[PDB]
Amino acid sequence: EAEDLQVGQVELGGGPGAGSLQPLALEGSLQ
Repeated sequence: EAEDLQVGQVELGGGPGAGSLQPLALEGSLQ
């Protein structure tokens, strides 16, 4: 699968349909 390819907490590389909200992403480059 490709969902193990990003899982939205390692690379994701998105925004809305990524790993949830930026602040709510516990990531985003540290906002």
